[PDB]
Amino acid sequence: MRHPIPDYLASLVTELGAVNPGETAQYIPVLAEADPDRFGIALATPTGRLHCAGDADVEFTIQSASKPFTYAAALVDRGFAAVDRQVGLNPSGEAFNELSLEAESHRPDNAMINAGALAVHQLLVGPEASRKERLDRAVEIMSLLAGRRLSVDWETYESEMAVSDRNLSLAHMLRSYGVLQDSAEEIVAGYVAQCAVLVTVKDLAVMGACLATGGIHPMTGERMLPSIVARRVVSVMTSSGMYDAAGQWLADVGIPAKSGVAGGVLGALPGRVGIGVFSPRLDEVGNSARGVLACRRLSEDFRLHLMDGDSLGGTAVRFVEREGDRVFLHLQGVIRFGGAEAVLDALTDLRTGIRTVVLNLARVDRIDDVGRRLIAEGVRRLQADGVRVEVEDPERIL
Amino acid sequence: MRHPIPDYLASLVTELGAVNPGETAQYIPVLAEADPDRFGIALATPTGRLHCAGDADVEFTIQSASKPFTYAAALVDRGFAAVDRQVGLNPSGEAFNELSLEAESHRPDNAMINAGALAVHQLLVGPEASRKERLDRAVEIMSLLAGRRLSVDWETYESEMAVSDRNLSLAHMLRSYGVLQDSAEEIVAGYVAQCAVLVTVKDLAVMGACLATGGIHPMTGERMLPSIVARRVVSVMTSSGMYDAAGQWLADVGIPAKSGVAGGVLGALPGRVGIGVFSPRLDEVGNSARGVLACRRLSEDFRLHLMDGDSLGGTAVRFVEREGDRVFLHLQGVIRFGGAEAVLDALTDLRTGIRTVVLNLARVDRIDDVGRRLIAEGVRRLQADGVRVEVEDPERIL
Repeated sequence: MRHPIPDYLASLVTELGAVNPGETAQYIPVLAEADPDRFGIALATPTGRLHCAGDADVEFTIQSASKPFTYAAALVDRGFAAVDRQVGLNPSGEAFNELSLEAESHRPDNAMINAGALAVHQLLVGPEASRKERLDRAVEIMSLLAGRRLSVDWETYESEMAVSDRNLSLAHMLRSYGVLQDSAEEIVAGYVAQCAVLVTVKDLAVMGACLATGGIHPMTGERMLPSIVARRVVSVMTSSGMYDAAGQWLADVGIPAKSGVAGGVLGALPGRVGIGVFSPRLDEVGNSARGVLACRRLSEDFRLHLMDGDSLGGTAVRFVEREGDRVFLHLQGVIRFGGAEAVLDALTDLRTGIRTVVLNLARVDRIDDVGRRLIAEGVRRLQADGVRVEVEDPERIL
Repeated sequence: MRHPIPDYLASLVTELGAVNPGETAQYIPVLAEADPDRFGIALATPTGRLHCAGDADVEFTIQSASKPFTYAAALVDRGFAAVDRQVGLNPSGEAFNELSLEAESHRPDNAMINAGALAVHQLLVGPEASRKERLDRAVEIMSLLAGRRLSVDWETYESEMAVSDRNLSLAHMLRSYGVLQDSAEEIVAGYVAQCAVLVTVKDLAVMGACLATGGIHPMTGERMLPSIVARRVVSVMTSSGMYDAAGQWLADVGIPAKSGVAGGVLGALPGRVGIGVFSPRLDEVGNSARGVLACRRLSEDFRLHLMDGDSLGGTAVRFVEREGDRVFLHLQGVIRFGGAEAVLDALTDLRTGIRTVVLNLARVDRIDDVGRRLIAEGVRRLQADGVRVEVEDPERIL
């Protein structure tokens, strides 16, 4: 049979694509004259599947959707303390208010607004890095997560640099407050090239899935980012991604996201899927009209909402077998707190206060520090009850 | 053996309880003179387990922590449209700004601030309900989720009604804008009694778990609230619960929560656990000092963070058995989009474009509309490939 999801997506493309409201970004010709009759969607699963429909392979500048990735890179290269001194965590609109820098913090509100993205770019490789190093670091982080060397679209870069007064204003104000060290023109040039990196709806979905898994690339299984960093990026995408309309967006859609003025929308739902949507025309507030619409649909039709709990739980225990004098305990899935707690419940549910317990981890896909420590503790306690515990773990995961 | 979690909690009580910073709510004697040397924690699992430590059974007025429950009740009794006309979804501080009502919305920002809670109380049973009916509706919803008839502490009620000018101010302003219909004194009296409902750290954890499961009581498995309503309540708890400090709180703790001035903190992490914490002394912004501290700890030590994905995923497929001419497909766990998509992948991964497929749902605990529809579609498609599909479902769940 054929997989039904890509067909569901194809339907959305036809339904939502029946109309094309809004306008393309007018501030530059390349974006203004862009062909508006394009619309693609792509969903990437944590296990490596990729479902799409429409123009999911058409390249377009990523723009503001580049902010979470450069932020992740900055956190990795400088540490939380160094980045947090220059970039806050308070959600806010794009409209700039100097009073935000006058606060004892002396830092732009968050990493999703232009002022915050400039401060982030300045932090990219280190205090002594060159303009070139920081820019390639932006491209590298975005390429590593997409799974392919990405390129900058210089035509857009140049068109944008010709009308970059607002960003130069933000960078100059930041320098006066000490948030930037290098020149305003330098940091703005890096941020604008960064926004000119070309990507497809599919790149965004893959990229979003890396974030959704805690930093594990779905296609290779390799760890691209420490999980505490992905956790932070997705948190800020949630509280600030859709600006001051983040409250209504969190309630109505529940999918951490960020949109770009070229029509792209990035989505990352932790543990479930990465989303990528493309559609040039923007609504009254600058987000892709249909891109935003498509997200609300995926959320409603499939219940892909942050507040919709989906967890392993007690299924972490494949089955308990009381053969005779010994108990066989088979585990499975991605064991984190939820599963571990359930496995601990199973052990406690045995009267050992049975002469041998065997822990089978063959069906387990992985386990985090929380799960290892918790299960390791349950073993110590079992043994202390004078019970023999043998952990049959093929691929040493414990 | 003994379960390790309640012991971990006991340690936190001893560690965090080594100090007792802040002050109790000074606005009234009953809260001001309350014994500050009390501290309890309780975690409720989706499966019905309840781990606690310290003073988790000491009663205290729920206060502001009552807002998400009355909001859930209002949504159930009036429908989303009627409630949304009077209560917004924009996060904001407790400080009141009339300009928020002057907006074309003419409604307080959200249901977690006093102005929003008053508008919610007014909606409780219906347009013609009596003061008594609405108040008992507040107590009923809170009791149904706690699992026991809860009582109002009239000593607190009276102490609070003697100094209720601020709330009377908010209610009177709301009436001028048409958000309230009944008298200011009436709605304020209901809201204040509502805040005087007595609860324990354990009631909050249980109550929070009902929200965390989509409205399923963990102790009975019965559905107390439609899932779309729980989804909404937890969404607003996330974006507005911890006021304008919700951005830092979402990033640093990642647990949807709401605190009360009596020292209580309510937590509800979708799909994983309900939290209840109690500790009288408040920090500079009105939240339980140690209560807030305890939450940050549970989040860091156990990774109980909203942005930390934990899902069934491919584990939804217990195992695929190709006997000979027929394939046996066994499913398990809570099948929602994530699992269903994985089951669809399994079906597609069969070359049917094998003469019979058998779907075993014995190990499945439940399945939502999204999972049923998706799996039902995979069956239709399999059959269309000229394949025989027999669904062995004991407890008719499909």
